[PDB]
Amino acid sequence: VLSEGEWQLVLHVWAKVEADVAGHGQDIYIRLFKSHPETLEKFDRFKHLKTEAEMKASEDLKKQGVRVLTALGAILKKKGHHEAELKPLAQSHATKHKIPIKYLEFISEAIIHVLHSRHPGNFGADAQGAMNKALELFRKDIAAKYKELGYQG
Ligand code: HEM
Repeated sequence: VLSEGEWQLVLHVWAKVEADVAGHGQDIYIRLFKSHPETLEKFDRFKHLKTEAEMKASEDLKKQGVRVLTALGAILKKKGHHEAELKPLAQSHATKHKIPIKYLEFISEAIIHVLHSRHPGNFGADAQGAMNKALELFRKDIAAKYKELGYQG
């Protein structure tokens, strides 16, 4: 469980993401796909993209990263009281998309990397620790839901 102060460090960097969620989503996907190329294979609509240039030029990938980061932002704004938001996300990710916990760890690492590069004003050591705690909570709670749903993760 995160303290209020830790949540405020999470929300204060998220406020900067929200100046341009689409651009942050593009940087996070490009980071994820370059660092862990196997993750791109889970996206039927995007697995043909061959280069960072193609990923940046994809209007559909840009829209997807706005949907993904906005869903994450809604979770983080609940400050751990995210049961309702996790239910549909867990169900789709366990049963339709089949996204292992290790891949949620990879996207968490990409989110952290991008915030570290873009936002040193709001993403010093303490703020990064708070964001990691929040992402670790998310992944713990998703993994519990996965198990209830029948998926190993
Ligand atoms: C912070 C973690 C993540 C969040 C908040 C998130 C959120 C979302 C949301 C809101 C959608 C659309 C609704 C739905 O189908 O549930 C979606 C779709 C999808 N997500 Fe996730 N996602 C996350 C991580 C991942 C990761 C790591 C992968 C794969 C490695 C993944 C694969 C997919 C796929 C394949 C779809 C369908 C994409 C399409 O329509 O073309 N997601 N995600």
